[PDB]
Amino acid sequence: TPLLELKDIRRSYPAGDEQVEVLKGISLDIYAGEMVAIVGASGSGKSTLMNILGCLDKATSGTYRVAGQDVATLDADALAQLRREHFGFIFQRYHLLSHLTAEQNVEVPAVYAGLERKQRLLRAQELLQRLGLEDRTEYYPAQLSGGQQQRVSIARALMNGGQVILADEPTGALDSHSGEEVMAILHQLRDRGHTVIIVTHDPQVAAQAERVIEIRDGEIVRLEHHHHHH
Repeated sequence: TPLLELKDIRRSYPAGDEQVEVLKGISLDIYAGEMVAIVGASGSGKSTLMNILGCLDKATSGTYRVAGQDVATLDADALAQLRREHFGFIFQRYHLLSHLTAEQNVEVPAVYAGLERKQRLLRAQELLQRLGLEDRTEYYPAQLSGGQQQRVSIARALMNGGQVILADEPTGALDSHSGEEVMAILHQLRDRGHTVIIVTHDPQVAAQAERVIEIRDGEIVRLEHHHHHH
């Protein structure tokens, strides 16, 4: 029974009596413990769907339920708590603060789940070690490669649990070697029960998912299952 549920999710930005219709009725269910890919062109509306999935954006109409909870009914604070209960985020860019260490960057999400620095630190390190950065815990971003910075950003995504990992083109700025490393960590996390949603233009990255949703213009056009040789 599905951890995330969307029915008829629409999105339009107001513009006079005219509106800008980005997503035009997307119904879709995602389960715990799977890697899903959402693939489509720039313009497809795959970005908005990501932001909606992450609750960094409100659907204009439709019903988005996350672990049962319909999200439209919640205040900014309670939405924020839910988002922290369930979601982690990585992107093509790494979004690290240049004047914070790797360990420090990893702590950041936990700050606002209210846990104090001693517990926070201990978890950040465990998580950076888990990602093969035991000896990089006090390195600054400018001392690290893309590849490493993205592992830092993954460890940051696990900080509040990261039950659902939303990855936007997480290998877009990476060489073929760093890409595989990133993918293999994402398969590993999905192996350990995490859900991983990955958005890409590239159907080769998509092909690695267990299921592949394609959006053309605010609308799903194709769902595919894949079983794996990862």
